[PDB]
Amino acid sequence: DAGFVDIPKQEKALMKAVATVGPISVAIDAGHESFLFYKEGIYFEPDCSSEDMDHGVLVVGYGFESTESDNNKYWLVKNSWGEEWGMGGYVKMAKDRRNHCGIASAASYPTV
Amino acid sequence: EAPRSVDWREKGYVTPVKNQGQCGSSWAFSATGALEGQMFRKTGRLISLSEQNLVDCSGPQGNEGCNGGLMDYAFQYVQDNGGLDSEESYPYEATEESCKYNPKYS
Repeated sequence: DAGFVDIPKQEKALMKAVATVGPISVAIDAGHESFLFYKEGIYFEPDCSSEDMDHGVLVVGYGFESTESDNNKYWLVKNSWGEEWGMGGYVKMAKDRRNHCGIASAASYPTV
Repeated sequence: EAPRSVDWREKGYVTPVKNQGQCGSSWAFSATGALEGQMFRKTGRLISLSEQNLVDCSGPQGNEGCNGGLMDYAFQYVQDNGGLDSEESYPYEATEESCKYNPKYS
């Protein structure tokens, strides 16, 4: 009756929700030039906050780069800055690296 | 166990990438993307929904148009409103305008 389900603040809970529900809304800290000028690859910003998120985006999946030897998992994220930003408008956000950029801190989806 | 890889775009749940322009409305694009996915999950129909309907009309639920908002406040508006218009019927203007569903004063 609130119209949505809140996911606990944990990347494993987020992974289970993405796998069982579909795309999930999340918020991230997008306040770094590395993200403003992002073009490709797994995005990892050492100075990202897991508490101060300022930009809503959409997790549409997750996966891993098998040719990278460690730190190789990512969230598939759809952004809203057009297709010219990132990978056709998408970014691979580091996954299972201590809730990088707060991706699991404010995750939810609507009930329909 | 959860699969090792998931990509809902391959299953038809995700519309093309949009551009919020000069407006602090990412909360509305995040919320329409999650709603487009759950309406495809429910009905098998993928329809681009209106971020402008959220920017203009969800002030009662706590959002602030181009000055920021929260996806959960947009989801409360959808439940209060009984749905959300399509992008084609209520297109994006990248500025907060009047809610046509507000009678206002007469």
